Amino acid sequence: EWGYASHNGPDHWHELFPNAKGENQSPIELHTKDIRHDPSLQPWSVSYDGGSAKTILNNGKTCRVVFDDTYDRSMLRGGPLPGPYRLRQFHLHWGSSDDHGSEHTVDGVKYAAELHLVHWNPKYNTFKEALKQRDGIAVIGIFLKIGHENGEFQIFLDALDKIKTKGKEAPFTKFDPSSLFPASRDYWTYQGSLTTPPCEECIVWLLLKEPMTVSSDQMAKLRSLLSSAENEPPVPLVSNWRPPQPINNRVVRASFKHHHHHH
Ligand SMILES: [Zn+2]
Repeated sequence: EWGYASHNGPDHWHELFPNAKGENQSPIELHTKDIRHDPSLQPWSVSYDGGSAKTILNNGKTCRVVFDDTYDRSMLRGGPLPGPYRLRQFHLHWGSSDDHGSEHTVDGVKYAAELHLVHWNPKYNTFKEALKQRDGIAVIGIFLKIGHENGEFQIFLDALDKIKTKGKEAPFTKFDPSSLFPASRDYWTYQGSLTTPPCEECIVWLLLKEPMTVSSDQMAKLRSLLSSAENEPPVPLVSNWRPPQPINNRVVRASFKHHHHHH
């Protein structure tokens, strides 16, 4: 029903998914000039359970790791959130070359990829119901910058051989996503939507200022996945990112100061 191919990509989502036409769509372009510091933004923290990781999969649109969220195992709390959130899954977005691939951009700079750790509020009883709330989902977004190879990330990349084609999935346990977190927890926050259909505007975004580094080699591994089935002819899965959407009247807030634009 949707994808990143020229016939079902971002340019066509609006006529298939009404929400994609909304006023609080994601991603957006971040401009530090217009970002205001909000002392109310408290530090966020995680209580992830490595043993909660269950499956890794390739649905032809991205590669996703699923966690056990039947109860409060891996939690995300603090920050602008109204309560604790359950880690449900994480996936990535990347481009065809290292010069681009991230969905959000900062002051014109684009990254090679973007990691999204998706959580939801248990207060809404069910993940499906959380998608109906403006703050039902909280996503931790991490930028991937080209540089030194990442050892922790390599573990993830090593499992990719199991889900090369669309539809493939494999047991993937023992993995703490927090090991991929950069040293700084400074973040930007705003409210938007899923950057993928149905594009519900139900996400409270937490974008980390400090990017995660990865080597060009490791990025090449991500681009080796297929969006095609084991039968169908090979079709590489690259460019699974959505262009920036109009910010409209939304203001992005920072948990840190950044004195550059003022005094
Ligand atoms: Zn995403």
